[PDB]
Amino acid sequence: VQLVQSGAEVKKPGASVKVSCKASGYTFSSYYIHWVRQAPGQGPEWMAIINPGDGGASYAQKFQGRVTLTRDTSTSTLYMELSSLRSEDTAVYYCARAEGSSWLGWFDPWGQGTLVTV
Amino acid sequence: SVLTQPPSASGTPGQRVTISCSGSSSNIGSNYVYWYQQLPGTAPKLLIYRNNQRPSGVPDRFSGSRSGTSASLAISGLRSEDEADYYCAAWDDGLSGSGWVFGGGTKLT
Amino acid sequence: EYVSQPFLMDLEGKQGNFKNLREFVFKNIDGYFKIYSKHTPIIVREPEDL
Amino acid sequence: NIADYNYKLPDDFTGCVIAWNSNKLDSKVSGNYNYLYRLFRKSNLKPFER
Repeated sequence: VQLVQSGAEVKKPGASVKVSCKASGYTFSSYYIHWVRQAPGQGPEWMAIINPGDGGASYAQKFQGRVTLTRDTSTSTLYMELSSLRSEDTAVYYCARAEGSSWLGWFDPWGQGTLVTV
Repeated sequence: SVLTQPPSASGTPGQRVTISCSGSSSNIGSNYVYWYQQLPGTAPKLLIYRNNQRPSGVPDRFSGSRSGTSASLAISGLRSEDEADYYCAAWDDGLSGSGWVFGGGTKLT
Repeated sequence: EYVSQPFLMDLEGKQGNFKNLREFVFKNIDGYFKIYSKHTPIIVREPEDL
Repeated sequence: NIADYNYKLPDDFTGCVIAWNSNKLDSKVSGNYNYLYRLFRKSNLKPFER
């Protein structure tokens, strides 16, 4: 009934950084998953919305194609593999939960986030 | 569009001020708004649904409303514990991208 | 699907003294298929001769 | 081009068209591969086409 993140550190720019958080609690096939990035000293930017099961994905304009996400059901892991890291890509990621079979509405509580710096 | 927000929100303990997000057309007047408060050192927490009811339960000293293309939140009974950062989130539906856009940034003093 | 009342026929008949003439015009323009009809009884001209 | 192989209108059109945004209904995060159109046909378009 909670989500915890994974540990990481500083990486070289222009490389691939693996980020993940687990998922547990209620049933899995009928609850959408949100991920959102937040920069310190500013407002957060919305990252992605994911449908489990078939693993449907959608991405924003500023991150279309330059970021890759994967998902699974039995192991219940949610991966991104960041590439092309700038000084803009130093922020904290959060993985979330949605209403279920709908991407409009209130946001269920996030995790503890993952900080990434270059 | 961009969801302009005031840089800060002045206040003293024991009174009422309003914090507002001003947006463009088809961003606030079209879809609902979401108010968020970021306590330092903690994960952010939901505080309101669409501004007609309370999600689980909060004292009614905080009141949210919409006016045209803007949204407002009046807060009263200010404490030193509630000094935090306030954010607003909305579905944009703009040209070339329709993500969950956020506001700017304000500080409660 | 389309089901309506039938046309004005005559009960049974024979292979002689063709008293019935039926003339129709069929067309279709602008997505609309028009059917026009005319029926004529008691034509006493047996050997063809429209 | 939608008015090239699918539907354009009658040339002397009477009546009118109502359209509105339908992002909430006919869209999914996994994508809808159910609404499909035509890219190739031998000839040109003329009013009714289905």
